[PDB]
Amino acid sequence: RDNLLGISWVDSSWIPILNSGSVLDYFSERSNPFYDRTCNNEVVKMQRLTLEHLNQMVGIEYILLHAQEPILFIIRKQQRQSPAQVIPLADYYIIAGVIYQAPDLGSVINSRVLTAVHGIQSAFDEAMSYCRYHPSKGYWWHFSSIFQRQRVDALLLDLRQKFPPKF
Amino acid sequence: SKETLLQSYNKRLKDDIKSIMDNFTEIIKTAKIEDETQVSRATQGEQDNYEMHVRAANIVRAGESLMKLVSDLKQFLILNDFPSVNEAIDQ
Amino acid sequence: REEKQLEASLDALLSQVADLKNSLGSFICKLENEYGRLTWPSVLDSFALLSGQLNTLNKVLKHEKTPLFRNQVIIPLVLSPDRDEDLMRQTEGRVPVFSHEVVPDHLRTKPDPEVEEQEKQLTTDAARIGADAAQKQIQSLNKMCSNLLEKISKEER
Amino acid sequence: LWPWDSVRNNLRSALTEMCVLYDVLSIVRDKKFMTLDPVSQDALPPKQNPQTLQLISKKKSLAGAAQILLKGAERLTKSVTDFNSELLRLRQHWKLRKVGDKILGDLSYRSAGSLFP
Repeated sequence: RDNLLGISWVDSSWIPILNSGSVLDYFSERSNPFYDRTCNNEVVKMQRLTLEHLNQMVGIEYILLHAQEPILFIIRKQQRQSPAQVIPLADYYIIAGVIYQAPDLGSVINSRVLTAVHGIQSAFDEAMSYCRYHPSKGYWWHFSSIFQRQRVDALLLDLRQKFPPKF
Repeated sequence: SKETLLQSYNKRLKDDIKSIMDNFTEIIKTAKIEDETQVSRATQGEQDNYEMHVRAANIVRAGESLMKLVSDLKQFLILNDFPSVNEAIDQ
Repeated sequence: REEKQLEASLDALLSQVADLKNSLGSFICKLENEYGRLTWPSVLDSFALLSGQLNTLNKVLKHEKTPLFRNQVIIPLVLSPDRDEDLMRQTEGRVPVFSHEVVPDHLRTKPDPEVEEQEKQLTTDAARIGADAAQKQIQSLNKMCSNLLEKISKEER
Repeated sequence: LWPWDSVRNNLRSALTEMCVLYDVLSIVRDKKFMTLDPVSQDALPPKQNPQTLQLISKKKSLAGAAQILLKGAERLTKSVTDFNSELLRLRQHWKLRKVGDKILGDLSYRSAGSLFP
């Protein structure tokens, strides 16, 4: 509930059944932590007439928006203050029968920058220990020709020019 | 020449002084405690701890640079000081 | 109208993002290719640039004068079970077959547990004396902080 | 590179995660493969934790700050209580100059009259 976005709720009993209505059925089987029990969708569902009663009585009802065939299926709330007035609260989508609350673009930024800042701070605090400074030595970590080659060189050249390598 | 070296010493001194003063002013800039908004509390807390750590490191580096400048001035004056050299010679 | 400024802010933030990513990659490659004689000055300098500019730029390009990013509903269109050139040139040599392992890798939100324990001890440190000293100490420290900065800035004239 | 590989781990790992961050943002500039849609939401506060915790930024990280400032200060106060002293006695007897960046002296009786080259 506090961090329900990371929780994954699965149930292999209803995996073989997967169609347009089976998404709503699997989401609303019983006692789903993601699916509120006191929702108004129940009131429409148990008796009959699952067509229009969502917009009639006051409540937050569940309707699909985008449905791609194999796995992904999106579930949308509408809080019904008045008919033809759509306001959503939370976002849901299932992938391979695994329900997920769709995060915002803000809290994911929060989590990634938290991880990045923690990693960089850890690396910096670990790197602090290696340097030692002294005003005389500086910084550190814990862990000739006698000008006669202007002749001997010539002799060598006279030697090389007269004795080529034999390889 | 000699004007370039001395003006380089002046540049180093003024740069380090303004750097340490600016660093302390920015430390007090982030020192105002206020109310948050869309900033993800733990993230900026950790990275402001990080910033004050690196700024304290900058302060230490500034002190070490001043020490190096003092040593260089000490070397310079003794070597080229005509008056000091003469006194030793006459004694 | 919100969408236009959303897109402009988007492009600004991704520009600073690309800057930060080049900063990190250049720092790593410089560390490796230049493990000659490396020193504590240059690494404290690298960290400062990484901290000061990238941090402060992105932080002010987020929390002022913006359409609000914590709105957006995140809802991809399909699953792409195959290797699209879209990915390889959109992302410069990454993004393997988009699948049920990288749907959550993309859309993960739960952080590491160490900061969760930190939040537990935040509840703990809130369990101490409060509701009379929180606001009181904000008042006091705010006032004397401001007095300090005033005094130090005042005398450079 | 046996030393600094642990920092290398922390930084390449942070690099891969921020690569994943540039990845999610690369799909954030996208209206193909994924659509954007804004609707707002709410988050009630538990406390005035920005300030409170900022005060801990002073406690914790200004304690780290003051610690490192006092640690530099104790290192230096120890350090101050030898090269530049010896240069005095040498310059007091012999004859020295600085050219380029090294320090050079003379032996010859040359300022005193000789012309032996």
